[PDB]
Amino acid sequence: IIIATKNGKVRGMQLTVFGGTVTAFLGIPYAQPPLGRLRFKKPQSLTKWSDIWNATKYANSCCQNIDQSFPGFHGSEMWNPNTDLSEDCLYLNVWIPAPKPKNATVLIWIYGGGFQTGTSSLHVYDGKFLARVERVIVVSMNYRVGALGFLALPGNPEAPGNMGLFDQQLALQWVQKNIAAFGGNPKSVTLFGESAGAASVSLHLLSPGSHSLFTRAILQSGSFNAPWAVTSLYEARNRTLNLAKLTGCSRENETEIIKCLRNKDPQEILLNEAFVVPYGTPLSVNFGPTVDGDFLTDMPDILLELGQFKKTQILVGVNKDEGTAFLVYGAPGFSKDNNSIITRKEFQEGLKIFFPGVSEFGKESILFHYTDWVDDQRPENYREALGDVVGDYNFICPALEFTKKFSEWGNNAFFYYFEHRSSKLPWPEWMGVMHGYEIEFVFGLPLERRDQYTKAEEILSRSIVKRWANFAKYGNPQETQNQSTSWPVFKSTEQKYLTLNTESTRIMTKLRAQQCRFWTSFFPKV
Ligand SMILES: *[C@@H]1O[C@H](CO[C@@H]2O[C@@H](C)[C@@H](O)[C@@H](O)[C@@H]2O)[C@@H](O[C@@H]2O[C@H](CO)[C@@H](O)[C@H](O)[C@H]2NC(C)=O)[C@H](O)[C@H]1NC(C)=O
Ligand SMILES: *[C@@H]1O[C@H](CO[C@@H]2O[C@@H](C)[C@@H](O)[C@@H](O)[C@@H]2O)[C@@H](O[C@@H]2O[C@H](CO)[C@@H](O)[C@H](O)[C@H]2NC(C)=O)[C@H](O)[C@H]1NC(C)=O
Ligand SMILES: *[C@@H]1O[C@H](CO[C@@H]2O[C@@H](C)[C@@H](O)[C@@H](O)[C@@H]2O)[C@@H](O[C@@H]2O[C@H](CO)[C@@H](O)[C@H](O)[C@H]2NC(C)=O)[C@H](O)[C@H]1NC(C)=O
Ligand SMILES: C#CCN1CC[C@@H](CN(CCOC)C(=O)c2ccc3ccccc3c2)C1
Ligand SMILES: *[C@@H]1O[C@H](CO[C@@H]2O[C@@H](C)[C@@H](O)[C@@H](O)[C@@H]2O)[C@@H](O)[C@H](O)[C@H]1NC(C)=O
Ligand SMILES: *[C@@H]1O[C@H](CO)[C@@H](O)[C@H](O)[C@H]1NC(C)=O
Ligand SMILES: *[C@@H]1O[C@H](CO)[C@@H](O)[C@H](O)[C@H]1NC(C)=O
Ligand SMILES: [Cl-]
Repeated sequence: IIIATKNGKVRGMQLTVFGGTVTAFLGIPYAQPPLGRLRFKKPQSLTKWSDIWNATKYANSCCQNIDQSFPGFHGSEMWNPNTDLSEDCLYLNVWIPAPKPKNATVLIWIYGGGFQTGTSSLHVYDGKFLARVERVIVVSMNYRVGALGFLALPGNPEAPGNMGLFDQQLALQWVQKNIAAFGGNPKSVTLFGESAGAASVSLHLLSPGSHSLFTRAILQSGSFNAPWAVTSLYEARNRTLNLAKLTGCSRENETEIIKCLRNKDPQEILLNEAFVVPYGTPLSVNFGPTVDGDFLTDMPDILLELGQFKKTQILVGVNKDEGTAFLVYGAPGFSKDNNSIITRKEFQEGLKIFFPGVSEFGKESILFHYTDWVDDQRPENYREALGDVVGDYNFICPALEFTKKFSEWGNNAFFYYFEHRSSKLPWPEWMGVMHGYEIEFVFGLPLERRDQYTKAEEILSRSIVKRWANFAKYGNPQETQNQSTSWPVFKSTEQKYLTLNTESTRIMTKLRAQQCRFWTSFFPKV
């Protein structure tokens, strides 16, 4: 099966899915390899080819440091790249239903990874089930991460910042110019992403250069107003200079610094990335989105507050235990191999790990609002409090605040609270419904009966897949046929949200109200 794209023909491959067929084009290039003098620059247009490009395997993932904290453990290594790392990584993937659709809605996945890691080839991002089950086209792309994607000298085109966001954007541009050749409808494109991918999706809502490249947006556990999502001008400068010094590229002409960094092997850049910050945390984003004056014209909190974003529908949600995954990457007393009962003193120590630059008073204020218990004799009180601190501050409260502020400008928004813990979750039970572990349900992995998911999980994934496809196609994430709970729009007044679980799917109001008032109204002052 051959498709003629604007830059040349590509050959895909047939996939057997659920007694049917999906056509996969894995690894289509969408930009000139950003090598040599193109390292740190915006992605350049692709020179046409006349051959038949073989898009029959995932391409290189972008250079990145690997999570080595739990070698051999599926819970962590399932997020590590599964193809060769290379600077030659600007490729995308296309899953089209078979028989070829005539005008299918397109879903474009943007992976997360703290803007430092990630790849579109992960097993949990496999789009073949969505193409099979919902007859949508699924697209995903690799975009540059870390310093190679987000090194910033604002205004300098040799390293302007936000290159990995421009990679994503050039990929959306490719879909606009090419997806009709695949049976896709360029006028019906939904972006969806998780974590940094969701923060990226929300930044495309703000970026005028992306306005015309998609229709709607889904944001899973992330948004640009999360405290880790946007690097300020002061930090980005200090971090660029610190990388220069660590590598021996300190110059006075900033363009000469970039030339010097261009001769460094990718590995040398990657090993010094960790140390450009004096006090890191498990949530550090050393090199991420910045206000560059190109992709992002102003501080995005101002743009959100003042209604300067694409007017469209959004689907936003978070997981019940967003915070716990980060606790075993540094908080004292925590371990994935025991139940991590921690003491008051260990809790206080954990706050220093997660809020290193925060004053004594600020850390006391966190402790005060999170450690007023009903039964102060529950041994896991402090363990659960620290997970909630990290999850509320980094994910849940920013997602709610984004959704309130976005919906105040007239658009339908839908908010979900995902609270099913996967029966196949390799992490221990105390970590709960972890960050990232809704993704496999969104992509329909539990629809594969040959896997070890329960029947309740197949049904839950089936409903979520239908709701996501209905949102993409029609702007309304309902399941209209199986007597499902109707999903009400989220309004800034009543703030209704839908819970997603195997048992009872419920309409609730004002998620984490007391906690988010602390983080959203108080904590920014300290
Ligand atoms: C494919 O369908 C589009 C319409 O898509 C719908 O409308 C969009 C605005 C958006 O809401 C999507 O989610 C919907 O699915 C057809 O678009 C028409 O195209 C012609 C020619 O370009 C144009 O004159 C009309 O104005 C378009 N109608 C619109 C914009 O509403 C398009 O023709 C279909 N293409 C194929 C090949 O089937
Ligand atoms: C801005 O950067 C300076 C320099 O960072 C140091 O050098 C880098 C190459 C890298 O190795 C970092 O880990 C180093 O810390 C920071 O100043 C340092 O701050 C720490 C702790 O605050 C202190 O112990 C060091 O002695 C400082 N070194 C110097 C030369 O001042 C500074 O903190 C950074 N600013 C911010 C806001 O983070
Ligand atoms: C849970 O485990 C942590 C981490 O300890 C490591 O992993 C364990 C599963 C086990 O294999 C240990 O050998 C490892 O050290 C425990 O925290 C440690 O506690 C010891 C007590 O001797 C202390 O000296 C260390 O500093 C701690 N390690 C840290 C803070 O990283 C914790 O006590 C265990 N909790 C429970 C309830 O079993
Ligand atoms: C460092 C570190 C360890 N973490 C702990 C948990 C785990 C989170 N995963 C894995 C992918 O699950 C979606 C990330 O990729 C990741 C890494 C850093 C982030 C920084 C800010 C916001 C989100 C982040 C997400 C990796
Ligand atoms: C690109 O692929 C071409 C065809 O691939 C081969 O033939 C098809 C029908 C399948 O059987 C497939 O698995 C086979 O590999 C090759 O002829 C051609 O050389 C390839 N181009 C390369 C490798 O640069
Ligand atoms: C820095 O170097 C560049 C490239 O060689 C040059 O164009 C630019 O003018 C230089 N700037 C200064 C201040 O010397
Ligand atoms: C609705 O229920 C039937 C079983 O009665 C099932 O086959 C079908 O796929 C369900 N659809 C969705 C979208 O959940
Ligand atoms: Cl308060």
